[PDB]
Amino acid sequence: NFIVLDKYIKAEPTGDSYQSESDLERELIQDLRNQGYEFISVKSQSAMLANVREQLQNLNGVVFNDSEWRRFTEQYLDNPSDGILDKTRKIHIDYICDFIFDDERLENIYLIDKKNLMRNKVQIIQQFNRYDVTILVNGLPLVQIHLKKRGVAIREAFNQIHRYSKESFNSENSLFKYLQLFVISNGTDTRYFANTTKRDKNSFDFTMNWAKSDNTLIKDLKDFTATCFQKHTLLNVLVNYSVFDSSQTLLVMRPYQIAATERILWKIKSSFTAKNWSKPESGGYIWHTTGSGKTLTSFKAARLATELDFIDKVFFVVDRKDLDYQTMKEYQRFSPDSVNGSENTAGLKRNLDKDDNKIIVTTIQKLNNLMKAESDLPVYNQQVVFIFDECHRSQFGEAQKNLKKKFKRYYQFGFTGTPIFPENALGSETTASVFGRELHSYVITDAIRDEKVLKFKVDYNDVRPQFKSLETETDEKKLSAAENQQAFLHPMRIQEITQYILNNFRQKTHRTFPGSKGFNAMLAVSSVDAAKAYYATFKRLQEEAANKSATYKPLRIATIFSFAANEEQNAIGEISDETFDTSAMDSSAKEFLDAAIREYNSHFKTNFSTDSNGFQNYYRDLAQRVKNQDIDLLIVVGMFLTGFDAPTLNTLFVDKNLRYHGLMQAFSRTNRIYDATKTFGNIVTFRDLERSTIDAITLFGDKNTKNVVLEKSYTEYMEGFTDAATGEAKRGFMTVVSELEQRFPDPTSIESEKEKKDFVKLFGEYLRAENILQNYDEFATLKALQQIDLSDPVAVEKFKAEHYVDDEKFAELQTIRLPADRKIQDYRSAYNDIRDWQTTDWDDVVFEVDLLKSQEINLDY
Amino acid sequence: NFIVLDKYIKAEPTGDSYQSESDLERELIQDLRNQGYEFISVKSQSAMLANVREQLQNLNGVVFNDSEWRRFTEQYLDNPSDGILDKTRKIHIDYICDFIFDDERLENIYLIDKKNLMRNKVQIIQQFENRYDVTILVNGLPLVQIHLKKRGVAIREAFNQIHFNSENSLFKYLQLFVISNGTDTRYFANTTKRDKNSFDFTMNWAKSDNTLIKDLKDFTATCFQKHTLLNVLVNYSVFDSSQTLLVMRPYQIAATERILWKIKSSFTAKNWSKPESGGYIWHTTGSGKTLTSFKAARLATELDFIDKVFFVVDRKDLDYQTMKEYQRFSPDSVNGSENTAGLKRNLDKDDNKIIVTTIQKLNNLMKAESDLPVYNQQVVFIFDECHRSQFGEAQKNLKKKFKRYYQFGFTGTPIFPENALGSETTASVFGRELHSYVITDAIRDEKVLKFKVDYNDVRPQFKSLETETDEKKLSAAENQQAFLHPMRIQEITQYILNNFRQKTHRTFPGSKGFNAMLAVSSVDAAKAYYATFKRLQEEAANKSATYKPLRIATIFSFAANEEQNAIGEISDETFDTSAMDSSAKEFLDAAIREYNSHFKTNFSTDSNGFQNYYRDLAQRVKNQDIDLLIVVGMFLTGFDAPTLNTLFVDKNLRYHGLMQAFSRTNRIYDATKTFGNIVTFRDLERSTIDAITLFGDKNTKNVVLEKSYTEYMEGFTDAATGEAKRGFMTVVSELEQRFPDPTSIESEKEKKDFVKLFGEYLRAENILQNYDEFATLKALQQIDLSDPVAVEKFKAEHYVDDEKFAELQTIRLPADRKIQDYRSAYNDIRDWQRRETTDWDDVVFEVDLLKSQEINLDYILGL
Ligand SMILES: Nc1ncnc2c1ncn2[C@@H]1O[C@H](COP(=O)(O)OP(=O)(O)OP(=O)(O)O)[C@@H](O)[C@H]1O
Ligand SMILES: Nc1ncnc2c1ncn2[C@@H]1O[C@H](COP(=O)(O)OP(=O)(O)OP(=O)(O)O)[C@@H](O)[C@H]1O
Ligand SMILES: [Mg+2]
Ligand SMILES: [Mg+2]
Repeated sequence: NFIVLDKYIKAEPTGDSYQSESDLERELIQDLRNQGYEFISVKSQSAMLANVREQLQNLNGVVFNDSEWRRFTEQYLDNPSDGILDKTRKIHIDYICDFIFDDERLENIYLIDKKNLMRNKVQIIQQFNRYDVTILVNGLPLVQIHLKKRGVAIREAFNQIHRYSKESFNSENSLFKYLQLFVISNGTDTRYFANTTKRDKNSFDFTMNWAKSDNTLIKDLKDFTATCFQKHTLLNVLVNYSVFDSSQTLLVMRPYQIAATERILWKIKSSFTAKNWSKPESGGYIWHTTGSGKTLTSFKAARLATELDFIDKVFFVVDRKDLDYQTMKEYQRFSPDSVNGSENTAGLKRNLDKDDNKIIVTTIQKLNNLMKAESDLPVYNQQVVFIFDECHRSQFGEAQKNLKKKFKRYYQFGFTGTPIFPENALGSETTASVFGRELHSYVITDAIRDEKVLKFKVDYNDVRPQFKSLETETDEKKLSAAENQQAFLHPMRIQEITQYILNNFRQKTHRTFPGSKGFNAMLAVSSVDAAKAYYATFKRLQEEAANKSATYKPLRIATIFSFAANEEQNAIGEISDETFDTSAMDSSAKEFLDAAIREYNSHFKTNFSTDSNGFQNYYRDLAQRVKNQDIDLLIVVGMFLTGFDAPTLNTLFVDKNLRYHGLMQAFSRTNRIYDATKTFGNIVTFRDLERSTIDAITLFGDKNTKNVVLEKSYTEYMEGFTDAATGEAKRGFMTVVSELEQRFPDPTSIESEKEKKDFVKLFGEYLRAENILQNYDEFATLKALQQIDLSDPVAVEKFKAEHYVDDEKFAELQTIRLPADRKIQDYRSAYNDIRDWQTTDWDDVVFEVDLLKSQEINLDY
Repeated sequence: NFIVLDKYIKAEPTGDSYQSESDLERELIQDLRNQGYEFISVKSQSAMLANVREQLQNLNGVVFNDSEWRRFTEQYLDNPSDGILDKTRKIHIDYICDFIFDDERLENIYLIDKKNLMRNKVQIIQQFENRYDVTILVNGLPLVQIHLKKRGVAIREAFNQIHFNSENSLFKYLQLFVISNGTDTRYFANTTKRDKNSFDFTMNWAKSDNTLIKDLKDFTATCFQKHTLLNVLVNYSVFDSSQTLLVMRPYQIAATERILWKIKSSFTAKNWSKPESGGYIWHTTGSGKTLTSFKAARLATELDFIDKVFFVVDRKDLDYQTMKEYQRFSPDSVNGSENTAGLKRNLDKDDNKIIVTTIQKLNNLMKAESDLPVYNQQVVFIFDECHRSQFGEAQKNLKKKFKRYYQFGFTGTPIFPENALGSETTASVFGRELHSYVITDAIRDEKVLKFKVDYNDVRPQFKSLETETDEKKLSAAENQQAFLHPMRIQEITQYILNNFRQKTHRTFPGSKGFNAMLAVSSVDAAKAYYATFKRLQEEAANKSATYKPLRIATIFSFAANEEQNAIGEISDETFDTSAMDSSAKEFLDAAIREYNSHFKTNFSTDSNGFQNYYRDLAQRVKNQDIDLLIVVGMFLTGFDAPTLNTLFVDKNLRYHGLMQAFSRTNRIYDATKTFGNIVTFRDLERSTIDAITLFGDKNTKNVVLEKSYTEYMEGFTDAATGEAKRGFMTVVSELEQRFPDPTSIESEKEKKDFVKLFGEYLRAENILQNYDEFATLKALQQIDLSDPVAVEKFKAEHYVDDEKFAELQTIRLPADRKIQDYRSAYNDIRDWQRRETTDWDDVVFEVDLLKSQEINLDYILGL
């Protein structure tokens, strides 16, 4: 019974008023009642607890006495020391209470029946100005629906609730700590999101629309109720399509993630019933674009496949190059000490012999090595499921041959963001030929439309005339031959590239505002020699800057690299796999790496050795420190470029010849959504990759996909353009600056309620434009210009050579009239003065909360 | 192959200087080498770790690479964040490291082989970097450390010399300490628990007849035999739920191995289900029966041929610590209820042999069930003092239903023919006495304290009732006209309130002291007393804003009557509060609500509520949150509270019940707790002597009972040790004559002589604090230069006439300031002695008594 519908006929409105919260509330309660949700009147936690007692007793076939009920309540159901995370843990992991009754007998008390989902009781209650419907599961408040007036903007509604994170609890409301899901609606638009204490997942960007399997949205509250709020749909979303990970983050899956998972599950059942196993028609493949949640989804799909009573083993297979701190932490819980960068199979052989267990997490490298050496494994004759998460190739081809030869009853599935088509299978087997049919898809154009993945701002930094010919070279033989100190690794090119990165790092990563946290960056390079050259030049130029200024704030730079198997004899599209056996590297490489590791150790007070165990532990710690921004810039060759998840990484500096799938995978390191401060990922290249970018985008889309994936120009954001995909006109920053000065020249004078509303709407566009434009070198150069003031013999230029601007460009730039930095702060404080205060409609008005919050709070020193 | 020897031929000296630490060291290293201990030279932890690597590799048949060894070291062997407790936990519980090698293979790395003890490597080392110490290494781990002192040095002063430290972190693994001077050799556990760190907890090695092995050479030839030491470290050491390491005493080890041998014997000879299959242990009250029997039970589970081991306790003996311990082995099944659900469930648990239950629950189970698979299994029963009531019935069904069994009993007061009371004798039930450790032996060994027993004859109006011996009359006098008369209760309560602090050593400024219990005749008495305490304490708070009230609590339930007659056995109280009369239940709820308000607890009136109240109460009496606990028959037979020193008695205790109740005060603590005070308001002098004599002989009373006031004031000769003990007044006179004050103590010989004399002053005054006569004398040293209000207050409060008051004024005691002068001078000599002619060898300072009289900064800060 698919819960992400193939087809759905839109419901028709009742001729009754549908404008106020009460109107939305009445129809919500009515449709839910029509859909099997008993409406009950509760006006206290005492009445809520009495109802929980009835449901839990009913569900478990037990009757508590008052003493036993009070004891269950205080020790398991509503412990006063329990927070939201404890309740999430109780719903998703510890949902069974081993309860000892007064007669000393043991009873297993379930909060939810997860095997027979429809056995659970579902009820609805209403608020006891804050119009809310709550869905109760066995009396527990698991879903809360916020209803707002039709005119109110859903983003401001959501912002008003997250305004103050002072979510305090008491003995009269502590049952609400059990909430798993929130739904915010205004009638026309309806968005859902997880109840999580993790502020890094609490922005509007993580709110989701319900949808159909073709990924078309279900925005209308009435249609949302008729689909998402069906008992069978909601209970599956809460119990099976919600993840509570090792970091104690609750994640509710998006419709596309649910659509792919149930279609894989259905296909295993189908192929088993029809005895049609061990064929490409037994499994299938999923095309979910890079960064859309493939690693989240496939692992959950694997875990749900273990629940199929007829299945014996479920292999969840990842490429070791995609491993990072968070995924390694997660896999450690299921397959201890067996998912790492080594070639060892001992862990895999041990996990396979574990009884009362079906999940096997391993790498494609370890699975290949096992199938090579072993031929008498009992697993080969068992009913086995394979879930491959982006297992690229190199090792996958060999792995497929032994798999088809040794495994007798299997269903294999693959998840990929960049499939192998014939047009890029000139030295590989296609996704379709390996796996069979495309079970579900969620393409980059769908992800961008949904704001579930960010766009790319891609630019070649053409500011080195001496080296342009090398940097614009298209011949493969010439590019590989130019990997030396006379060509690409020339001290002056490396000094020029590094000096640009040091001067523009803070601009690119939004660290320019004083109290602003900002983002961090990565630098992907051509070779181990390039990695060496850059790390050295960064250290040199940074040591030089610390001498010339005691006010200098250095950046924490790190590097990691190993030996690439096919660096000489390969292609150009696939990023070369690096071994975890450091003893394969040349003496100077190993020497340089140890020197960098010792500097890392001294700074972070760590003791990572040079050996295999040492490097593996260094890889893990490095991944975590780049993700939490302990490291400002990570220098890499081919590592942390295909699976590394870092939502606060926004800039990728590139001095490498990236092509097709490798280009998409690498650029996508910056594509994670965060909040309004992260508008897109910056791609700054020192080799011309404009053609390679368009070729890569077009391969996993069409001729138009580049207009959606790539960000617009500086002139366009300064003067205005019309988005082709949305059909709407976006006002240019200069148009907004002009209107701000004409309509509101105010020294503090402001005006009426109509002017205040008009200003908030205007300055909101300003903040959104200024923040988007921070990512533009042209805008940075323009903003830097507003600083000088001199007369007769004194200090001049410097700006020209640092911004690579001639005397002609510098002449016209002075004519550009921008508002004074104090007037912007006057507008920023005038805007903040209208923060809340408590005619003219303030309904459709949205404040830039995330963009504002980049203020000057407790940075003091 | 017993490690507590039935016979041992004393070794002869080598005839070589045996006087200095070096002499003792050479012979120790030599005898240990002769006994299979390889002597190795180690001068650093690096050399110590290299040796650990060799031993652990050898033992486990594995070879670490340097990366794997550094990883094992940092993550399991020598974690920098690990303390002594972590290492104790690793030796006794987590001794197997599930190690993942660089090739991803799993290996179970053992620190010790516990199944094949003799496979372990034993080595000896001596102090690296003047200190004299021999360390015994087990698989390279320093588990035993021997402190060697020269022959003249007093072992108590040598113990007072050494025991947080810091590094050479491998030494955090030490389990046992041995302190010797050649002549005397004592061992003790390495524990971070200061309440178990006094000299009182150091032990001598011994033979199964409990005769001591004091000589270091004989100690080495017995305790330090590889097979003996390794068993002591691995099998005869307890690391409990409170993370306290306890090394068993020889008698506890002797009883346990004799029970274990007997199970093997009877099994091999197919001679099960007979009294000749098991046996019984006579270990006096408070000697460690609950520690020993439970360990004996757990070691019996290691017998591959045994299927189930029942460790059976009386619910009456349960307290916070034992309940906490049993919860780990038999969750939610060892409590005061009648329920068998927990027991049935623990019995059905696979990969488990230990069953902890109560005699009440086991009886109820055997009554209702007859088709249990356990009845046909090879089963061991260890009964820890199951106060024979439900036991008789339990024995009937046991012999009937269990087909292959070995039953053992542990008791401090056995059932002899002279005290059968309807119940069959210990010998007829269990068979032969496998081991014994009598009160005489415990007192001699200072493993149990003596009793100071006295009838407070200060109520002439009520004496005839209080001295009545007729059973019918005593039971009839349980009313408001006789025993529960408001005046008698006011008089008894007023005495307790006025003398509580004196009895419990809370008088000196800054002293923690002890707490007390009041055992009463009936629920009506409990009510009367709790009410009078509240009344008299509310009256005192009004009459003074300087009044410091006492935390008083009470607990009681319903018993029965003359069920199986007796006044000797303490009547069992049910945990079913619904059986109580309305007024009792009413009063108890009122007291529980007052308790709840004070301690911020929420114990309800129901069964679950009362059970939780019992548990919390036990912990608060043990940690002294409660100053006085008022009881009828609860916490009188098994409650362990080493800081409880006084038992006020307004109850007719006889024989086993008298011994069991008085023993609540018998736990050893330190030098400040010389004996347990028994203050009775009913004459129990004959009952006391009758009870002592029943579990000893006609002379046992001279050992168990403390001497009189006059004797401690003027001197007496200890019959048991043949030694003359100087009286407090003789010492006071010698102090004034031989040391007028801070001049004379100028020479090295005068200092030594003053330390020996003042030591005795501190010891005698602390013994004498427990005497009403001495308290009255000390109280007189303020009173007046005319104030008839105070003179009359003194006389009435100390129940002193005009004649006694006349002579008491002639007693010339030293000035309070002069005592303080002697006390600071004494500390200055101790301070100067640690900083280092006359010989200071045999000199012992009163460290524990000095520390209680220090008046530290964590007290003077009072505003
Ligand atoms: N359902 C969801 N709810 C909330 N956050 C989500 C959801 N799906 C994905 N995310 C978050 O989005 C980020 C990207 O997800 P993930 O790493 O699984 O992507 P991916 O498609 O496998 O990426 P790549 O192609 O780089 O390997 C993660 O931080 C993840 O936790
Ligand atoms: N080997 C030992 N080392 C240290 N302390 C010990 C040892 N044996 C007993 N003790 C301590 O002595 C005290 C009395 O022990 P325990 O309660 O087991 O005595 P018992 O014989 O069962 O007494 P009772 O007759 O009152 O039931 C406890 O605090 C216990 O921890
Ligand atoms: Mg991924
Ligand atoms: Mg006991």
